[PDB]
Amino acid sequence: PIVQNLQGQMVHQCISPRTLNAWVKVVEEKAFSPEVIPMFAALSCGATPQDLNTMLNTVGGHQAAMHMLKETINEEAAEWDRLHPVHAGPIAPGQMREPRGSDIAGTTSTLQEQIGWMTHNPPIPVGEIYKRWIILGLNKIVRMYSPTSILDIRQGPKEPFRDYIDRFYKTIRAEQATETLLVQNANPDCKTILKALGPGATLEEMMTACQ
Amino acid sequence: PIVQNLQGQMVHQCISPRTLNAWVKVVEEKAFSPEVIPMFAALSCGATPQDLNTMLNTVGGHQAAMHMLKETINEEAAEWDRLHPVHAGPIAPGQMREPRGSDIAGTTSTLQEQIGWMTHNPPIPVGEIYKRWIILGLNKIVRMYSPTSILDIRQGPKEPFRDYIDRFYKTIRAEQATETLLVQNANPDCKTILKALGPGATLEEMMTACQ
Amino acid sequence: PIVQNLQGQMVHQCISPRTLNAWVKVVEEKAFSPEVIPMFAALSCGATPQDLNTMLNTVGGHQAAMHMLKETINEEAAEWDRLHPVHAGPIAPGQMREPRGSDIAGTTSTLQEQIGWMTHNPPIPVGEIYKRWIILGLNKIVRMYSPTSILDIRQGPKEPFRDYIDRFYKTIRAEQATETLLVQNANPDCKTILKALGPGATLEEMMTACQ
Amino acid sequence: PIVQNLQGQMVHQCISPRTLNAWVKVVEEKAFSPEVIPMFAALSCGATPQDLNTMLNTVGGHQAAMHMLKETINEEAAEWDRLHPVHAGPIAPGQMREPRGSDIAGTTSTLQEQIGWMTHNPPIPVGEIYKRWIILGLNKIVRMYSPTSILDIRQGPKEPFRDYIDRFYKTIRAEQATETLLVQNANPDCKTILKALGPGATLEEMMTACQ
Amino acid sequence: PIVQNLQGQMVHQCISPRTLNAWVKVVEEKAFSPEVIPMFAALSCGATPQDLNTMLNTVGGHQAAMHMLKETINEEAAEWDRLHPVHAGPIAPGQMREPRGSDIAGTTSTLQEQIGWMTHNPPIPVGEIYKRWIILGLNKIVRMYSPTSILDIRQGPKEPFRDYIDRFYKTIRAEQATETLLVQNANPDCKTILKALGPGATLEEMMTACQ
Amino acid sequence: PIVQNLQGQMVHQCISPRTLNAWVKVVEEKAFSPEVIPMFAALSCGATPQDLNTMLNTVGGHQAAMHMLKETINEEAAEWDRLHPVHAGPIAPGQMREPRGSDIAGTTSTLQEQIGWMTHNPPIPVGEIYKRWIILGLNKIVRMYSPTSILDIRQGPKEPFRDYIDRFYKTIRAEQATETLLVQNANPDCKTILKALGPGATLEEMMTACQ
Repeated sequence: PIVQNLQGQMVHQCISPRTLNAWVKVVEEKAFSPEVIPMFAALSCGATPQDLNTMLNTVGGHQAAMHMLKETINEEAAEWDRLHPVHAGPIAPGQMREPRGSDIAGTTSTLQEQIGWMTHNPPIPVGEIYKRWIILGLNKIVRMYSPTSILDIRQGPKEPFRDYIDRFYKTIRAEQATETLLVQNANPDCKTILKALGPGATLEEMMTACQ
Repeated sequence: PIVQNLQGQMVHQCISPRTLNAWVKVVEEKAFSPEVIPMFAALSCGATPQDLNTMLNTVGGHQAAMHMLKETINEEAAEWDRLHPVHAGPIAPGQMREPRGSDIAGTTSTLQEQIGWMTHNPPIPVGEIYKRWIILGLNKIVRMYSPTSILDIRQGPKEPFRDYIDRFYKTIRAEQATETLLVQNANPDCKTILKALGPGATLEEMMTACQ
Repeated sequence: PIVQNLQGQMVHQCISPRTLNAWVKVVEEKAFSPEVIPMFAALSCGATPQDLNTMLNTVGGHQAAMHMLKETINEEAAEWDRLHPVHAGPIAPGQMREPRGSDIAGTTSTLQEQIGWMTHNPPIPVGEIYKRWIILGLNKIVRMYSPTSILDIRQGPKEPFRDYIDRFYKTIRAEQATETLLVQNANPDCKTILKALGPGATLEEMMTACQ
Repeated sequence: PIVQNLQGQMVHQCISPRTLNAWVKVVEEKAFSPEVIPMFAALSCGATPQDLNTMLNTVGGHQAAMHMLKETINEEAAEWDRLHPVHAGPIAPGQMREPRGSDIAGTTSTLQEQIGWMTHNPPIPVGEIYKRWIILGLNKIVRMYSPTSILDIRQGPKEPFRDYIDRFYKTIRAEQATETLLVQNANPDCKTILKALGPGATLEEMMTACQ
Repeated sequence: PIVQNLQGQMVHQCISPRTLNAWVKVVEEKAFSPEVIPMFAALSCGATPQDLNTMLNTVGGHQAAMHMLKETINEEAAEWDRLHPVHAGPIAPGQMREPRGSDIAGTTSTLQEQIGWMTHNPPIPVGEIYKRWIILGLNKIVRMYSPTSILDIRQGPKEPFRDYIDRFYKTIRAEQATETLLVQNANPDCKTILKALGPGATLEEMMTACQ
Repeated sequence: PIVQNLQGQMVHQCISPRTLNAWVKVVEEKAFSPEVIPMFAALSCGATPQDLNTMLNTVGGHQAAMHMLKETINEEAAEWDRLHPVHAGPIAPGQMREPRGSDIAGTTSTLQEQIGWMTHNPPIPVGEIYKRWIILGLNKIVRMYSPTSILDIRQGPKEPFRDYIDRFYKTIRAEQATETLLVQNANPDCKTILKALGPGATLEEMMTACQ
């Protein structure tokens, strides 16, 4: 990544073994549960496009998903090239060239070029741009791998209200990577109590009532 | 977070894999036991609002609680906007804008803006303000998930006094996120001894007597 | 805590996840065995009162003990206020105020104030003062939770001398958070041998003889 | 490796125990699955040829593969010597000599020489050149140890489509260290559905249809 | 400990959680096997007397040994006071006092005083002096806890020579915290072979012969 | 070890707990498999002779081997003294003395002297010289503890070729701390195939053929 040193200047630092291992392990343990995306964003803080590719490429499983991600990336890269065309021909000697989509995605750009863009004044934040494309792709994957419709999250006859609401908001989070449906999907006993509370009741108030 | 470098100046640093993992694991292991809140406060030392959202969003379980937390945050954010209205219109070129509630909560503000506010002179400590709102919300959750009333913590016939008092003060801590009720809830044998000690007896003295 | 940077100046640093976890784990694994106190002192090197409260508050179990500790702290804080009264009224604009007992204990003081006192010239070492009060309290807890009187540590007929002396000095350490009683509590066979050695014999010499 | 210090200058740093252990463990856990190569590239960021040899030589198993790797390295080294012949005879006193293939591979060059080349202006990036040769060799090994032809990846009668596509793209990755064959190798039920979708369908769309 | 910072100056640093845990764990895992002493010396690199006491005091078991160690320390401290008497009376205002035995052992000296002595010019290396006393004491403990005389290390009829020699030199190391006795204690078959080799044979040569 | 600080100057640093533990664990897990030597070399990067002795002395097992190592070291030290005799008598006040063999091996030299030699201009690299002697000794130990002759590595009737070649090159590595013998030791079926390939066939080509 690119970080500020002790002196106060933006320099490249090697991606740490701790960062590499943390990402690989989150994917192994959590697959594409929604919370994997904020972990990715945090572990890739200050990442160059090279670092972002490293993180994605170190994943061994889920290769269908990783192929789907590459498709989203290529779509975003094509849209970048449409909005920001780069003049062809020979570059001015010793001057910074403009990044194409594939340069932002780290496939046709060198690390030195990536560092040049990211530390320029004004900076072309190719790492942040690429990360946005990756997260767009990861959001689609999270939605794809969401196992259950929110319509099928219903409280069991003996299921505690707290456990039901946890499943409900867990599913909501996965499905769109509400209080009315929550009441509708509650069990008969709890539903009667929730209907008595009236409109505008907070989740906190609903929990206390069915507890 | 924002930290002082070796030279002695406030700069942004990436949230560490160690910090990220520590928070995720405390929540997995302890849920919303009261001691999770001081751990949160310590792990989020110097946090920007972005860092605070990262920590909250990396939590995979307890999504009902996380939804309740967002409600508390929005309430605090609305109260901020009532007390500190921001003038609408175009901002002065190259000048620092005033933070709204949603800027403090990191939903409508960029990292650069957050850094600007937190390192300004005088600083607008948006991280500390947001953390206060989050902890208010976490305290409510701790109280909500407290399993037992202090009224139902009573010493068993064969339960050692030390074990009973541990349950008692554990419950007290959870319920409000005393010595009289402690005596009242003690078993017959211990109660007789504690009544003999008289008023103004310390917990230390009570323990020695029923030991 | 407060540490010296690379340049050579006292600055605040965030308490580390490693430090937080180490303390929590020692308490989980060792409870209030005597060796927990030197570990606490070492893990809290350079701690501010805020850091010390963090460490104490992150402990989830042993809440009776933690309540007893707060009592000892309040007693020490009251004694501080008796010896060092602070003049009431409005403070001089932009000047350092004098710490009361509750400021030293971190309940009525801010981190900024704590840093100000600890890095002042001359420094008011509020962290070291508070740590002394905490350790006084922890020593009482260690003595309280000591399971056995030294009078009841006696060598078994078949117990190796080395194992007996380990229990003996372990108990001595817990009870007051000697050679004569050691001999008196030895088994008949070993006692006869130890009596033959005469007075002024070192522990080393006693071990060799009953080995 | 060679890194930029706090002051902003390229200096040698010892390879870390964390890096050494991470590499050894990835090889133990993953053998030569394709994702081992990006992990190698990331763990060897800024590596000198000495560091690269250390990483390769610390591997205890897979010695057939390691011998095959040495062969690829020697081939690349010979091609380097053909393209870049070095003038024989005595070197100019106190001057930098030109690297031969075996110098780039770290077998006939000292660490000091490697540092000299890598930090020269312009730099001769012997670490990056060597790493390219190593990765060429590792790619061959990955292909060699690929257990299955893509022709033999076929969807089972009861195998979920998601599981089949994961095996498919996993095998594709190993074999060349597509959508048509994916459809051809699908089971009868899924194949009928995929044929109905028509040409130009994305993987995402195919998954939704057979889900 | 006292370390050199980045700028190049001797300053105090807090003992690390990693160091504290490493020492505690070595003692738990290895007790007083001979190799524990070089680990102690290495983990206490640059230690102040306070750090050395921390390390010793964090040990929970082996309290007989720890009491024996204190005796050795007090003996060394008394010998220091005999060789280096300190003038009594009031110290010169703002001047460095001379360390007594108990100051070197960290019982009557403050950290500030210890730092003053260790960073003085010329330095009074109180940490190194104390560590020498501690290691003298640890050596005695290692010898004390050595379970077997070298006279009782004899090769079994079916014991491989390599296994026998490992036990032999392991015991030698513990007992004094040779080739002739090694041959004498070998089994009949190996002994005959070793006698044929003649005098001046290396251990390497003896191993090859009985292998 | 001796490292370059942030400012860019050679200074002593304490050996890390991570380094100490890594070495101890590699020896426990791998004994004297050949790959232990490059791990030793890497873990001892920049080591002083004191550090090298620490690493060797922290090993608890394999004391026969450690005694054999000391013999190799003493032989190398004697050869050093023969090639580089040091003038006897009193040293020039405040001047650097010349290292003898035992000074290079860290038995008669202080850390300060070792640092002086290693950071001198020109430097006397006593750490690198000693490490060379240690590795010479470790190579002998690796060869000694090699369990099998390469003559006894033969492919089983049902053993996959890949597994056989792994054993073969593993043994080759241990025995000398080839393609013809590989073919000769292959099983009848594979041998026939390998004989058909003809001379000059690479290992890669042989693997493909018997796969």
